[PDB]
Amino acid sequence: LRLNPLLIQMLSRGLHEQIFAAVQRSVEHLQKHGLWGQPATPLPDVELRLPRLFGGNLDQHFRLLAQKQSLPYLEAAASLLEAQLPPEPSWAWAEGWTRYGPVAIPEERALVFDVEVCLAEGTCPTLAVAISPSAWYSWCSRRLVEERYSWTSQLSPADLIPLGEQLVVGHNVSFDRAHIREQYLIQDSRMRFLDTMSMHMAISGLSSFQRSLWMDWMDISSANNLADVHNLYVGGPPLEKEPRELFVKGSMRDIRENFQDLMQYCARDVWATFEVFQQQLPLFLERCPHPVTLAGMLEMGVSYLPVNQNWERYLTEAQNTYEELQREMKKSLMDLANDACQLLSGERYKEDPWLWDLEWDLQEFKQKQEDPGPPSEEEELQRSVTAHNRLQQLRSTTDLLPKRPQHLPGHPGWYRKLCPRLDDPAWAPGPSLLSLQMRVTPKLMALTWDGFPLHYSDSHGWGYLVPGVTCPYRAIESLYRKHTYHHGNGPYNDVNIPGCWFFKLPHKDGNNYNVGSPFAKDFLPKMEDGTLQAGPSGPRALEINKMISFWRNAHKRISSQMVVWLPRSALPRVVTRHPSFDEEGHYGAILPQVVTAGTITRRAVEPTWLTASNARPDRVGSELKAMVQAPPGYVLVGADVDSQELWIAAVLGDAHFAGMHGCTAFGWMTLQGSEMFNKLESIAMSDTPRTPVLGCCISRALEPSVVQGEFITSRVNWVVQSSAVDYLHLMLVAMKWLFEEFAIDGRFCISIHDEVRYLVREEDRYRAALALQITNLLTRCMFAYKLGLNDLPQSVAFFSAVDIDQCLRKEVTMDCKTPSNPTGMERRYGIPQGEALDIYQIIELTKGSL
Amino acid sequence: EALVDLCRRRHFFSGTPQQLSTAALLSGCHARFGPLGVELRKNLASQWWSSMVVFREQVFAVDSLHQEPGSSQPRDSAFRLVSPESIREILQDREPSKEQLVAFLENLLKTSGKLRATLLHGALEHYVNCLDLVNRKLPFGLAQIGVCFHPVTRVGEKTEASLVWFTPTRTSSQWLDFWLRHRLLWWRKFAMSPSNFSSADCQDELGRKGSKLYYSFPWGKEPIETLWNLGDQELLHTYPGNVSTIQGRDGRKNVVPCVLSVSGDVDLGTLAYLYDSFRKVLKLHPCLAPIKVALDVGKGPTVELRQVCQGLLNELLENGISVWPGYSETVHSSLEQLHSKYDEMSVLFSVLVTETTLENGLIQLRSRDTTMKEMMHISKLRDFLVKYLASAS
Amino acid sequence: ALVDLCRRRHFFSGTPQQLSTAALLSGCHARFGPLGVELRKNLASQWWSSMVVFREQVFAVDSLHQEPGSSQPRDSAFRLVSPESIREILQDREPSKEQLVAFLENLLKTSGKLRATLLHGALEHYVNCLDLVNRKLPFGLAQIGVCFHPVRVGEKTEASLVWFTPTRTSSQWLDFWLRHRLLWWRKFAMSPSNFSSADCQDELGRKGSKLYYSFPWGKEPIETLWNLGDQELLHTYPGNVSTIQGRDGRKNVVPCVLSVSGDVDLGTLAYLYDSFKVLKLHPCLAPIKVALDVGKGPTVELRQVCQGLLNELLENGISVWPGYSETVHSSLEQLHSKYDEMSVLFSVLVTETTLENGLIQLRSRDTTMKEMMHISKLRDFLVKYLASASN
DNA sequence: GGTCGAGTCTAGAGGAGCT
DNA sequence: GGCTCCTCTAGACTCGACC
Repeated sequence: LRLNPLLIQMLSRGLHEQIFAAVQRSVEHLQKHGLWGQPATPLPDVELRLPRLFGGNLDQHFRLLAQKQSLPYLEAAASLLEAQLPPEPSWAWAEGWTRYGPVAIPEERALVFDVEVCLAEGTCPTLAVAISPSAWYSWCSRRLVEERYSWTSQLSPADLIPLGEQLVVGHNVSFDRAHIREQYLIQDSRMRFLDTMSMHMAISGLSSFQRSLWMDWMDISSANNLADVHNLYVGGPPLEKEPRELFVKGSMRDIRENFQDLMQYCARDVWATFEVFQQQLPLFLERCPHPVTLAGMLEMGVSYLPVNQNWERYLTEAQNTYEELQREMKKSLMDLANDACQLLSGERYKEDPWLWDLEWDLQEFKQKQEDPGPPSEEEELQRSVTAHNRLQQLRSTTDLLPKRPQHLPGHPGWYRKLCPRLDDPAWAPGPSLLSLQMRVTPKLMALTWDGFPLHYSDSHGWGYLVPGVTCPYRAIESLYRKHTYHHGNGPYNDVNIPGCWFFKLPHKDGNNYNVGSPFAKDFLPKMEDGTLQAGPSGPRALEINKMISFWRNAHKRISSQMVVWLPRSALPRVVTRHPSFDEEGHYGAILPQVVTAGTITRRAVEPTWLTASNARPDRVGSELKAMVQAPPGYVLVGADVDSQELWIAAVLGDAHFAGMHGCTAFGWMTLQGSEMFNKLESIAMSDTPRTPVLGCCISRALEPSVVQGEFITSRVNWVVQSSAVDYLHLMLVAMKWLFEEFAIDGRFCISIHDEVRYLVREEDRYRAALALQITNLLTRCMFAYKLGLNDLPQSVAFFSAVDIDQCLRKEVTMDCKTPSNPTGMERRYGIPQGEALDIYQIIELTKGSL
Repeated sequence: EALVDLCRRRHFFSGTPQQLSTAALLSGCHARFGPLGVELRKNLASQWWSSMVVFREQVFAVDSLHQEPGSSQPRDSAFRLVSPESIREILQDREPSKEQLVAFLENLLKTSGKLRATLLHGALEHYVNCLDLVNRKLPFGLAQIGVCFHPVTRVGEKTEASLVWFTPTRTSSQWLDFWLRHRLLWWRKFAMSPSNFSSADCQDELGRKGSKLYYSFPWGKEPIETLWNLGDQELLHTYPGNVSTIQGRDGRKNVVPCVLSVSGDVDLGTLAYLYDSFRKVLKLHPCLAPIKVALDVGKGPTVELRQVCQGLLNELLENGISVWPGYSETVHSSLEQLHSKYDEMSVLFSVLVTETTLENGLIQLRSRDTTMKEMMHISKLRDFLVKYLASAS
Repeated sequence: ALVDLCRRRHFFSGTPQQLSTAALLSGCHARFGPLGVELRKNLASQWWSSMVVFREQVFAVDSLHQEPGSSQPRDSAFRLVSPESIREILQDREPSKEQLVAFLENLLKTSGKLRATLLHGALEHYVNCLDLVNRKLPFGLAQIGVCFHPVRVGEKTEASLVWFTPTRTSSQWLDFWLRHRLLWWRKFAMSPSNFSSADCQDELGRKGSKLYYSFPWGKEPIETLWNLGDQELLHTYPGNVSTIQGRDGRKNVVPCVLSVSGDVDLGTLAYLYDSFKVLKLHPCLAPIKVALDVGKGPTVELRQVCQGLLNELLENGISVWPGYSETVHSSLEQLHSKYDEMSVLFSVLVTETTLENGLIQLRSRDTTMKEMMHISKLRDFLVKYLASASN
């Protein structure tokens, strides 16, 4: 038990020995806020047999780890920087990889890469071009050459880009890696992918606001587009893409007929990527000198998500639930439109409070006895033909009517627009074009806002007509009686509806905006309060919209994820022998197309995986992360960093005020239970802001030179967020070091903003948990050490827990119940609840060492 | 007006006012469906057959008699079949006695056949039969629509659409949940208000897991379909423990398949869809409505018009569309009455052929859903009717 | 033999002792398997379409299997007795000798009985279906259902039309149905001379006719037409006559009842005997139309083609046999002989060439020729062939 | 060679999604 | 304090269809 003068618990002697006058001022500020005294109980002492730290101090240790981890890849990158090769070579229509001289697979260890994909085939790669020293390389898919009737709709390593200590570079290497055959295998082939887009975002990254203005600092930065980056780093003649856009808008035949041009439009992009990288590599090695940054980036570039046959089941179930739940909402709206067409008869539509202002005009269809007894046998044929011929004769009157078929003249004008044309291939019976977003739906549903019918103004948006084709003011009064005196949003009299005052509906962004659809979830609280009471469903429509809102936006992403199912022959022997294996299923992986950088804060971004899409009980498809299930024999060891950015800000505040942990009120409250802002502003307003740990410089678009006191918020946010990215770099480097030195069979799985997940065998799982705890402890120690603090508190030394779970989810106790997954993962898939282990439990199970 | 009274008038229901009570319609002791209600059920039984036997894999039809062999179990309540001649022969041809007559009554409960109560025991007797058919490839099932007799005493008859699913014990909890989801979608497919169909878990006297579908009838929910995880005992009872004939191929090994019984109520199903679909219109689903087209004639000449309609009638009938020949009616009916008559009968389209049809060929075509009249040429009438019905499926 | 052949191919069902001429005609056992039901399901549809859909003023009837019951003798319908009531007498209070005699009398005086014909089911629905035609004559009532005839108890599925016609032209209408029924049965027959009509008379002297089928053991009455007159209709409706009289073209006339009755359980045996290593069932009667299989590898690729092809045919109303799902393999000839005796109309094979240009092999049951046809043109050909055979 | 009632494309505005 | 994507709607140009 060790305590600081402020009674803050610190590391034990056993850990401190291996790893490693201002008190009065600190107490005065502490007592002023009211945090003086009030001690806390000491946590149990933790002792470990940590491996001998290289180079003495922690900083030298991590530097040596990075320099031993990323050493071959630095040389691989340097190979391109001094490479020589002939210029852009004729295009080859053959199959496989072709070597363009001055082999089944490219042999060299350095490859600038780019892939072109035809969207008609969806996801299978179409062609790719590779730049390598002494020889260009070109790739052509077997679907582009052979032109067969049909192909395999499920992907596999067979129909992928093949290959075989090697660095692969590109503009969106993610795309390059996601199409490489060998990157989906559970066995980790030692290839690392380095991104020019990530290095651009690190060197001269433009913020969210800056790119909006860019599309001063403008001469030193550019957008992530390849043309912009080439103009920035290299310049010269601009890049041009083919205006036909065959890969995106053209069919496969057009790509067949213009192959010799697409092979040039891709070679140009590959050469531009090489030219950019030539200037990016030394510039990035200058801006970020600490090798841990590059090592952590290379570790973030190898994210690997395993899946199984449940992924197709997940997609099918989610899509079908979305359709059925949408069909229930759609079919409920259609019946409301059909029930309103009857108001035409008798001119009763003029009395409808909602459908008065519609097109009810009608077109015209203009052109250019006793029992006889049983019919006899001859009468059977005679009667048949005379009736049959009396119709075939009328078949000749086809030319007496206009060529273009007049569309539903009998149906009213508003109903014609809701009904697709008879010649439409997507024609469905009834008003098949109805939706909640349409302006007729709030009128079809007879919506009321606090007892007033709704109405749409072309300028003010949706509003309600307070009483006070001609609008049926009498009907408006009648409804209010069934359900000046109102003072809601300001009554706009410019609308000038006779006998009514048009009060606009309230909006979430204030009265300066207009309401576009009263079915917005913002009004859901108003629906339950009895204000926005629907007429002829109702809240169920809002509930369905809320449940399917995620899938509506994200199904074209989730369903389109490039899943490659491994064959049985390609699976490791462990999976082919675990008791949970089943021959009738198929197992695969998803390579998240994660860009290592992507923000000024150097955070990794991905629209699908790196978003906190945790399972929800009221959301279709929200079990997306729960579908990342380790194959039999493997488990997902992971941990969540407890208040990562919060503790970084606290320790930055602590290292400045009195130079010890807890000296600040914010740090005191963080460690247990404005100096931080001053230090952040000092770092941001310096000549060149740098990360307080790894010394990573800020982007050239935010240096105070180009921006004279501009974008202060972006810089101050960048300080903390880039410190968090440095923390992630340290964690990944230390984890890889511990995995490789102690021979643990595992690999990095994925790292969302604040999580670190590892795919490891159940055999070596507690070893991985101990490795993770040690990496956390060492990272915290280094973070404290680099700030001028000679000690680390016990309370943040180790994780709260390290999860060991069969699938990816926020907590091991969550069954991930969703409308599309109501039985959960335990029932439908048999995934058991995972284990959460504290430091002491891991020590007990691992006997204090590995 | 009440729905039962409306369906009685339009021949969806049949029976006396005493037989049309809520309880009497539930019991099934009486043919409750008229000429149209039989066609509505015949559509519903065909929709169940397509979804459960045609589109689903490893599902087959099965022929099961209405008579089960006599079981001596005292707990049984199934009605027994007794020969009327046998009763007369013993009772009348000799002097009866208290000692001798009991021998005849005891033999009745011991050997006489009984009316079946469920289609399960018929499927189990055919279980071995399908094992040759599917070459033991688990899982599989047998499905049947037939009359099941349950005591009320009175013998109530209800048409049950059963599916007996034979799956290994590992996937029994999965297929029980799979069919429960597959069933609830089929029932909700045709419903105007899918929220009325619900499911609630239940346990039987042996503690086996179960799930019962309901339809929220106006008086209350009724279990139109119950699913059970029966297990091996039903197979172990019908077959005398010889495992060779019970085990099927559940992958590489052989396992006795767990029996799952899904038992929809077709007779109660049509009753739900009549309540579900209910101006006075039976908004029955186009795949369920009995009458889809309603031909007619105009002012005159009626002889020339009837030649067109008769040729039109054969055009639709040969194309699988049910037609109501309203041109043969012997009493003139006004349009306002003829339209409400077709609406209550759930007629999709009211075709009308007039004298103008003889020159240009344009016929009026009204819609039940919209009540709007649109003209169309005769040559294109069949194309629209097939298209509307195909898109409704 | 056909009896054994239909057993192997699951047209027949039951123990070897139950697959006998006396047992098959008895109806005391389920004599149809999974395939036999579908073939018998086709006869039910073909009978229904040609006798209800295409016929003028014919309507559907559904009736109970049980009947109210009567104490009159000479009827042998098996009664229904509650076992609980039987156990109540024996176990509760030991009733005297007189009570036991009364109990057996009560089992005949009030207990219900199983139906023997569908005629009485239609007659109770004559009044309501008279309202359907606005009391116009003639019209009919048709139904397919199971009837019970003593032997044990036998079950027979009868297809019965009760035609209500005026007293005038009743003989002509009987000849009308006699010709149509003989033509309907001969429509699907490969040997139409096996279906015969013979004049027969009722015990009450009423005129009638019978339709036979020359089974290998002898001609059996698969269909029987009786000119019942109004005695049967007046029996169910005694007293007032206004509710029974139909509105003829000149006066209210009680309709003479024509009872067109036919057996589809016995009819299916006829078309099983008529078709017979290939059962040449009529294209409208064969239970399996298409046989889908995979020729070789890739199994994963071909099975997707078949599953896509299968889903198309099933949506078009064509019954298919998904043979590709089997893990066992046999020679192509063994598949051909297997499918012919299963009465499969067409055999489709999805090979590697299907993945290259879409051409598949289409074998015809009747001609034994294999036609090479594109995948997209398969469904068009199948619908065309079935439509032409129906007409 | 003339009017004119459907296609079609672009431009604009609002809700949901992330910080 | 910011965008970005999906959906609905209004307006102007084009077309071919009929006369």
